[PDB]
Amino acid sequence: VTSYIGGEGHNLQEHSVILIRGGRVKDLPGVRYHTVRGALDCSGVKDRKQARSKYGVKRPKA
Amino acid sequence: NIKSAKKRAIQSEKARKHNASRRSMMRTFIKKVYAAIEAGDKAAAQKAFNEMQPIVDRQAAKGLIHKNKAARHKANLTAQINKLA
Amino acid sequence: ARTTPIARYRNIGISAHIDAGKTTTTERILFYTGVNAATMDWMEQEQERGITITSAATTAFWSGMAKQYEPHRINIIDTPGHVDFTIEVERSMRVLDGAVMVYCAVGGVQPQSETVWRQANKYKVPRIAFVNKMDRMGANFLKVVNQIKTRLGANPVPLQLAIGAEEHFTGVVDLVKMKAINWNDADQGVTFEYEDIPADMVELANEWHQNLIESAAEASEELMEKYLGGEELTEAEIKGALRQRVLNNEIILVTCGSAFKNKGVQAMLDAVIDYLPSPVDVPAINGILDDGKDTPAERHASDDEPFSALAFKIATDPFVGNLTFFRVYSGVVNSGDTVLNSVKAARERFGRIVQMHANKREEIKEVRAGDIAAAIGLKDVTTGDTLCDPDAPIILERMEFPEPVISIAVEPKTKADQEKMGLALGRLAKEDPSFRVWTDEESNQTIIAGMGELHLDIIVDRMKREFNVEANVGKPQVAYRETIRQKVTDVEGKHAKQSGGRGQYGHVVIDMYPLEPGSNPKGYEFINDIKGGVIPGEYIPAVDKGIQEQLKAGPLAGYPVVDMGIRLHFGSYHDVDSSELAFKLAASIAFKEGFKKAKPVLLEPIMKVEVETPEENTGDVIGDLSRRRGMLKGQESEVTGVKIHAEVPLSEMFGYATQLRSLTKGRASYTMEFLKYDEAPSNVAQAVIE
Amino acid sequence: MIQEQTMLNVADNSGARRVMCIKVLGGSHRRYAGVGDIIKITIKEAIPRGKVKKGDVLKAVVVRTKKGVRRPDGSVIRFDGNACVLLNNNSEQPIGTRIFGPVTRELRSEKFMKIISLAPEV
RNA sequence: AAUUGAAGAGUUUGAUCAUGGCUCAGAUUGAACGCUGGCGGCAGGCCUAACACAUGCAAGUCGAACGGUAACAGGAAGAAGCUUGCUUCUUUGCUGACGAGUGGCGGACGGGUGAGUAAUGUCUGGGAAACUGCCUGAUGGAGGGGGAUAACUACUGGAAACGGUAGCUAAUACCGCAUAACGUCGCAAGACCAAAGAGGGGGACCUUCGGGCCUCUUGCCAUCGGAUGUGCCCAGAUGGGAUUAGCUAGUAGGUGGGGUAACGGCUCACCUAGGCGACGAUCCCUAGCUGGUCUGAGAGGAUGACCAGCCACACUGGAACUGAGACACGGUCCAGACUCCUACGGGAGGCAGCAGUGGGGAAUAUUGCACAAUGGGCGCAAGCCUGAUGCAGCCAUGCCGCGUG
RNA sequence: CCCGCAGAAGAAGCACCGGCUAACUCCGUGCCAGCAGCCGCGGUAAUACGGAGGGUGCAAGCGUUAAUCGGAAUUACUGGGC
Ligand SMILES: Nc1nc2c(ncn2[C@@H]2O[C@H](COP(=O)(O)OP(=O)(O)CP(=O)(O)O)[C@@H](O)[C@H]2O)c(=O)[nH]1
Ligand SMILES: [Mg+2]
Ligand SMILES: [Mg+2]
Ligand SMILES: [Mg+2]
Ligand SMILES: [Mg+2]
Ligand SMILES: [Mg+2]
Ligand SMILES: [Mg+2]
Ligand SMILES: [Mg+2]
Ligand SMILES: [Mg+2]
Ligand SMILES: [Mg+2]
Ligand SMILES: [Mg+2]
Ligand SMILES: [Mg+2]
Ligand SMILES: [Mg+2]
Ligand SMILES: [Mg+2]
Ligand SMILES: [Mg+2]
Ligand SMILES: [Mg+2]
Ligand SMILES: [Mg+2]
Ligand SMILES: [Mg+2]
Ligand SMILES: [Mg+2]
Repeated sequence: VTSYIGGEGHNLQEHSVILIRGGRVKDLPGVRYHTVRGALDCSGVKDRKQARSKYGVKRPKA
Repeated sequence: NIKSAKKRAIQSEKARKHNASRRSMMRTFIKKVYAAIEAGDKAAAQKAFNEMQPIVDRQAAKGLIHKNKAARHKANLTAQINKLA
Repeated sequence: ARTTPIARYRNIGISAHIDAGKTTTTERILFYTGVNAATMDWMEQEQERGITITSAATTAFWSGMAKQYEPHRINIIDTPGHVDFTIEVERSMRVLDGAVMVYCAVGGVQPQSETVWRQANKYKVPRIAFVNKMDRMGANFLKVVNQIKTRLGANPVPLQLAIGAEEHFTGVVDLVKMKAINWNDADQGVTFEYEDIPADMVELANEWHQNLIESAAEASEELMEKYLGGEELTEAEIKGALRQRVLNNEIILVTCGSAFKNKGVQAMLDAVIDYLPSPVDVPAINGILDDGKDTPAERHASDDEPFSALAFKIATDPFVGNLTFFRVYSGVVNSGDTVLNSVKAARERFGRIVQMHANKREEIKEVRAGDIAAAIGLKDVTTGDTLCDPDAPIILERMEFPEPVISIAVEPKTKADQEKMGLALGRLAKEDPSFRVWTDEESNQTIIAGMGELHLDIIVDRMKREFNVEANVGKPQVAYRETIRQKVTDVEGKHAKQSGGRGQYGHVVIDMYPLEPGSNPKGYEFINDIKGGVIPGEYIPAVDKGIQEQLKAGPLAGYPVVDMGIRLHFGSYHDVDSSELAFKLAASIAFKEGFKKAKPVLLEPIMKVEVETPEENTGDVIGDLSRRRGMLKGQESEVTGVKIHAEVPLSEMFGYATQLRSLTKGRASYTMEFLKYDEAPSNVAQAVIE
Repeated sequence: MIQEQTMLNVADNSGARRVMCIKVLGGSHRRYAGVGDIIKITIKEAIPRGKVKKGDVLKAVVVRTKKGVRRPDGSVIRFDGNACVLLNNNSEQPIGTRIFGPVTRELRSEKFMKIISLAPEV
């Protein structure tokens, strides 16, 4: 299946092992799932600060 | 199998061989009676029935045949030994 | 609970060049120590090929061959010879305390002896020495001893002398206790009768290298002051003397013997307890605190310190799961104590514990400092991690990761297996940090990398055996590029779509010209040298986009276009019909025809290449760099080797390691990274046709 | 006496069932294989699971021939049918893991030990 | 007092009303993942592969059934080094006790799993032809004989698993004989059926001085009850499919034989030609059922983890033997797939018991402590066994508390 | 479980703030980068993207996903239509 990769930027290439989420993209007919950032071989969104729980970004060092 | 109460296996075997042999002859005696009926000999039927009655009863007691079976044999053997004989 | 012997601990690892007996010699121990033998190459592959592939740890108890000693507890690690698996020595020398460097009575030092030497020095690990195979033709004890001096720039001290050589090798001379030790016929070892020196060697025997005793002297001057004063030193004070200096690695005792004839291995064990450290004869560990800063973690070699250990070597046994070998430097762990992986910021809970115990995975509930063992069931503990006390967190030194020298691309033979090939290569990675895997950002093929041809071989072989993924292998692909060579004068693009719908018409005239490698990010230059207003500046962004599109994979053979510049000069529009799209196509068309006439060429990538080689063969190495279609650029003569500098193409460096080795007897690092793109020679170019 | 063509039964798992000899290896013009010789093989039958599949090309060890075997003294052993143990193409060495039906003493080879260790007879 | 509670919103249009789907607020979860994470209480924790399994444990127990001595201990049908009432050696099973063996009872409980089973089961309500260990009420019996055999001893084969010949021995093991009704067959007259001893103590009388003998406590046999358990029968309910319409030879009934604890085509021979199905037979697909769980105002819809009842299964197919009870989860036999041991001739094993590994997966835990308690097996008891159970360890998985002032 | 000891000492995250929906501004961005359960935001003054300040809701959890019923009278016996 074809699946969305949300957030600004990603690693993710031909052999990346990912975790697929479920949840459509109503601009992309046929794309009915998201790829869960920060899970397995997908990195979180670099430099993001808000809503970090989505996009798999860890708290930046208190 | 590594559970030493597998002596039960060697034990109940002695049992099977014992049971087998006793259970064998009480059958061959019941047979003798049916044979007489087929041969038609009223005398040997009632004779052979007399010989088999103690066997059937004793074994039932010893717990090899059980009670109601014992009954059923001498029951309908009788029925027949004096149905034409 | 209680413990028992402690501080009578001998953490020693045997390592040497290939053959040598560095394993045979190890099995011999387990026989001698195990009086009253679990082959040390117990991998299937490492039996098939007859070579140590993985470091193998066991323990056993030596009371000393004569009964002479209070029982000492010895942790042995038989390491690989070879390179390929050098990682198995970094770890196998970082952690443990002593080292028995074996040498072939016939084969001198030889290249991979030097490498393990450097690894011992890297970690300043004390060491003695055992010249094996004295029974073999061409055996020569003192010759090799001298090579340790000459080739390894170290200070040997013959702690012994060989009774004859090759097939006439009958015994050895303890030249401390000054007796010609005699091992007998049957029972292999054990027995003795400690015979005195024979008339043959009395002359030689009356040396010791008197600078043994003069080497023992140099411990302290007040220890030699009586030596100057001709006072024959007590046997007890010498052993302490040179041991004091073994520990301070200023001296390497040599012992010699022949594992095969059983004539020699035993005397060598004694030399271990005599002259190799306890875990306390040792600098306490260095380290850091967490966030904060340094302080040597210190942690004295003491049972009553806070627990701190390093994880060397990860494995997976099919019945107990993950095995994680560690060396406890300080404190203690009890089965259930939840220690801390400081270098991952997560805690682990110890469970079952196993010590490989000569030939049986014996179980343990407690593991003290100065010992080694493998922890079953630990979840995420890679090689190099520190397991410390959660209240007293510390990072420890962590050895070093050898850095691969070879790469090769692999594909999963059966397209089905492609998923599994992924799983397996991953597993082999966390087991071997000296091994690496990734996916080429361009030409997405799976690329593995290792310390050499053989390394790579048995990895792939290990996939078949353990993960049943067979895959064949090939040369990695190369990312070529495209450019033009001639500035091409005013080329013309035009659209004019009277068809049926949107009017649409764009006309553009431009100059395409090569660049020089300029401004990092671009490699592309668009210039708005448009007239006063032949095309409005609103459409000018578009014409740029149109060219931009054509650069993603140019007309020669796909492959990005680079180092191209473009200048607007002339065009035309309708007052309405023209549009972003219209000029975007016009540009597209303008790019073609212009490119055709511009003398296009295929680029190839070059590397800044740095070869580090001995003086002896800088001739061959240079010539090969040249043979490899290479340009040379410098030489230093940096200390002992000679760094050679060259620009040599990528599609041409494949499998360098393998041959660079052949040309320099194994002694030659090298390194490379990207530098530039240059024209590819024609036969190359026309070959690179997809 | 096996020779090119000739179906053989298989005396192991692996899953071959019926197999055809496509070459008697071991010499130019070598006519027959028998006893405990090696032959190139093409699988003709093959169970559904199995290590091997139909159409594969492997080697195999003649383990029972109907013409049988002699050896010393003058006796004979004859088997009713022809059977073999599939070998991996590179390493010889059974790809199977169990042997079925009796095998003979002649097979007492270094490489064929794994067969007689398995196998319920002679 | 105790099933007393029903909410709407966004979105088709320039706007409107209707129609109608998509969407949202709630509750819930054996959850998972991302970011984050202090404690406690109670509870829950392989939903996928009924996939394959290393290791240890999960079933024994009685010397008050018997011969008995391998080890322990004591005493000694008595003895050194002298450490003369304080030791460590040899004897003697004497006593305590106890390896192996016979014997008895248990191993059919306890625990696991959901594969199979759409009705061979489960549920509800009835029914008649049945057996039922230990526990219990009543009535009497418990006499007198015989042949064996493990262990053992002597030869002897194996690498191991296992044994092989010959001879010897005990009993509550085994078989006759007697005894024989309120038992069984039989209208009756009549025929016929069983069993076992063992311990604690003891006045006399006494004997081969073993104990007879006396007493108390148990156990043995028979018959009829009680209790509990189990088997069998009927009706109704308990999924979807007609893009399954026909189905049926032991088939439906009968008669007579046989058979079971028992009724019965249960089986067999013959005679009848029936029996089932549009109220869905047949054949396909899917599935353990229930108490209950979740939701809902209700009717409904969804569901069958954890607790309790019922059923089924025990590596796969199959079979019986022992027994009150099995066609037996840690029993036997055959066969198959598979794994393991071997000194190559030959052997062995089945975690869906607890813990645990690999594998699969988005995902599910310790190779823990203890029989102290409740309960189960054996035992007169003391006690031994008990991964049932009682606790702890792991995980924010849930619930409820409390803190971080 | 009680009794003593020292000192605030060792202990706060997570989603949201265009309408549905409790919570608004500046900056960056310029149909790009991106958001998005539904409608829909983004082409130079974006409360919708991303950062900040601020706020709102929950709190040792908070979100996202998956799942059953509900709203759905949208299979309507209760309780619908042609
Ligand atoms: N003649 C003789 N041969 C010896 C002696 N010691 C070892 N060998 C032989 O050297 C050979 C290799 O032995 P080995 O232990 O494998 O050396 P190694 O160090 O393990 C090789 P690797 O580097 O791969 O580990 C063996 O054949 C061994 O018998 C010796 O003292 N005399
Ligand atoms: Mg070699
Ligand atoms: Mg080796
Ligand atoms: Mg050599
Ligand atoms: Mg006993
Ligand atoms: Mg009688
Ligand atoms: Mg009848
Ligand atoms: Mg009848
Ligand atoms: Mg099922
Ligand atoms: Mg409804
Ligand atoms: Mg079965
Ligand atoms: Mg029976
Ligand atoms: Mg089992
Ligand atoms: Mg996994
Ligand atoms: Mg609002
Ligand atoms: Mg703005
Ligand atoms: Mg925002
Ligand atoms: Mg409804
Ligand atoms: Mg309607």
